[PDB]
Parts: sequence; structure tokens; C-alpha cells
Amino acid sequence: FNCLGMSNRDFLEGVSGATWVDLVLEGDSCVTIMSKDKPTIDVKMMNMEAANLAEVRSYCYLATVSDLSTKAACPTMGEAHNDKRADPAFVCRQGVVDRGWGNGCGLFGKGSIDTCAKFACSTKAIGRTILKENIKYEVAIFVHGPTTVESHGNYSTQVGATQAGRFSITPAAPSYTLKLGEYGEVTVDCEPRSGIDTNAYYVMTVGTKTFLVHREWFMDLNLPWSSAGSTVWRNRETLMEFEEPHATKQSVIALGSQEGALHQALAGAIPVEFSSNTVKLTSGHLKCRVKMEKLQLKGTTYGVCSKAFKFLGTPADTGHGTVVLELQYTGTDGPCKVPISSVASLNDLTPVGRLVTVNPFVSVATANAKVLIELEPPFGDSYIVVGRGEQQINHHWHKSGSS
Repeated sequence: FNCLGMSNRDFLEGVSGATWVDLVLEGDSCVTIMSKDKPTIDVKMMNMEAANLAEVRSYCYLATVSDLSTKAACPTMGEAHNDKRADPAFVCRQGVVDRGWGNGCGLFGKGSIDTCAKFACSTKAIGRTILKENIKYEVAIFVHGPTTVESHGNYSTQVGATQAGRFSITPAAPSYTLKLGEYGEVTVDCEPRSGIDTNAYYVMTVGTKTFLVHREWFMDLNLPWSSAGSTVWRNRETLMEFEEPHATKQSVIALGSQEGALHQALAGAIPVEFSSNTVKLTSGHLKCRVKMEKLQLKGTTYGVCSKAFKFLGTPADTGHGTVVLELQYTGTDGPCKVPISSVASLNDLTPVGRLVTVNPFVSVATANAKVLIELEPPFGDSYIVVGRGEQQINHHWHKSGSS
């Protein structure tokens, strides 16, 4: 539910002098928002699904042929009308065959024949549509307040501390406001109409694997099909073979399975997970506005910590040009601001970076409390300084790159 530890991570800045920021979320992506006079927040896309899918059409890729009969007519006796022709489950084909004394007719000539066969589908693939109605996004936001290495990634710890909360976004309710205790609240306005429209591509299940398939490509499939709530097969002759007409018994066969020919035409399509009638989504995004109007820095009257801090290990690169570190405070002088900054030279009285964990606190009055700090040092050499004068500790850092 956080950005710390992830590899897909982006940083954004409140534009100078407003209270809202536009962004574009992504699947399994995390955005960190840094605003002036306001705490830093993480906004992560947790989930995105569509549920209660509607069936559009089904295609048969393996069919059976049974109950073969051919009605025959002698020359001058008209066209043969096989009586199965009115049965909706049967496929019929009219033909013409030579007839004579040798095979049953008193007169010579061409004879009419009508062969029919029952059509049954053994295995089929089901297409289903996603209506923008169905789509749910689930989002999480975390406030960079006082945290610990052990508590920073712990959800119930942060939910209890009123620093994080998960919530969902639908086209029905594309907006939400999360109460963050004494940090105020953050308001999100979202635009859940993106990448996929009311009828854009479909969800096709072929055997055990489910795919997201192009809509026009789906409806053009050269296979027998039936409609949403109807088991009547149309275009069935693509899976059948009527063999050479014979005066008494013309042969009809079904083809072998066409599943290979589907997966062959699905060798690059996007597979998708589809369980308990809901479908998980990996692609796609979500445009939103984040509103930090009522987002407040909390307890900023407190004084700067007086006593000494101690490092609890070598600070570590996050993989995003920032470093993490965890201090420990020997002092007991209540909640106080941690005097931490990133400088170039040791005796410089100015920073050269920016704190990702804006406004660090020790939050308790007891001794030996721990606090996690994230911060962006400049490229090249720098020092991370904590404390003033005799209690001053520092740590040299080097960051690799040019621009």
C-alpha cells in the first residue's frame, strides 16, 4: 500500500501556489506527491477489476456429427426434402446424383438427394463483454507521518495510526475523501473512463486460459456460434464435411478440434485471470485529481530536538535517487522536529537536496525512539547531517549520474 520498496515509482510536485495535482495512475504503480507546507503522500493503484460480466456469444471449436440420413428422389420425382430439415439441430445439404435401373429407379437421369446430420458442440469458447458500469478500481493513500522500518510497511499499524486507508473508485462514485485524523483529509476526483470503453475488446475463455481479445476480431471468427442465452448453433458448416453424394447413403463428418487454431491465432493476445465471475486487469490506467485543500501539517509548533541522534545502520539507496535511513533519539524531550538535511560540505549552513519525509518527528517523549527518514540527496558527494554542534552526527554519501 506504500511506495517505499517498490520499483515502479513516480514523484510529482504540487504546482507552485495551488492545492490540487493532476496525475495518471497505472497498474501496480505508485506515485509520491510532495507539496509545500503540506505532508508528503503516497497514492497507489491497488486493484482494478470488472465483475458481473455479460455473455455476448460463444464459438464452437470441436463439434460432433450424428444421426445421418439422406432422403433420395428418383428422376422426374422432384426435389428430395429430408424430413429432418425442420429440426433446428440438424444441418442439411441438397445434392444431385445420377440414378437409373442399377440403383433403384425406373427412369434414367439425375436424382435429387437431401442429406442431414445432427450438429452437436462438444467444446466451446465463451465471449463476454465488460460494460464501464462493471469496472472497479481500488486505491490506497498513505501519509508520510512518523514511521518505523517495522511499522512503515505494516498496514493495520498505519490504519490504526490513522495514516493510511484503502478505498475503491467506480464510475458510480468516481470521487472520495479520506479522513486522515489530524493531518486533515485528502480528496480525490477520478475519471474511470480510460483504455477500455463500453464495448472495446471482449473477454474470451478458451479452455482453462482466458484472454482479452479485440472486439471486431472476435465477431469475425469462422466458427459456429450461438447467442447469449440460447443453445442454437449457427454457421455450423465450418466444422462439418459433406462427402461425395451417394444415391442411398451420403457421408457427413465433423472436423477435428479447432482449439489449436484458436491458440494459434491467440499466440500474442493478452491473457487474463478470470475467477468467480470477475476478471482482473493488468493494463489500463486512471486519471484523477488529488485535492490537498484540507491536507494539513500536524504539530509544527514543537521545538527542534536538542539531544543527540544515532544512526541505526548504513543508509540505503531506494533505487529512485533517494536514500532511506533510520535514526534513534537518545533524548526524552517530548515530540520534537528531527534536524536533518542534506549538505555538500560539512560546515555548510544550507541544504542541497530535499526531504521526501517532510517535517520529520520523533513522536513520543520516551528515550531511544526510532524514526525512518527518506530524502533526495544531490548527485555526487554530499553529507546527511543530524544535530547541531556537539550532538552533530553526519554521513557521507555519493550518488551516481550526471543529469
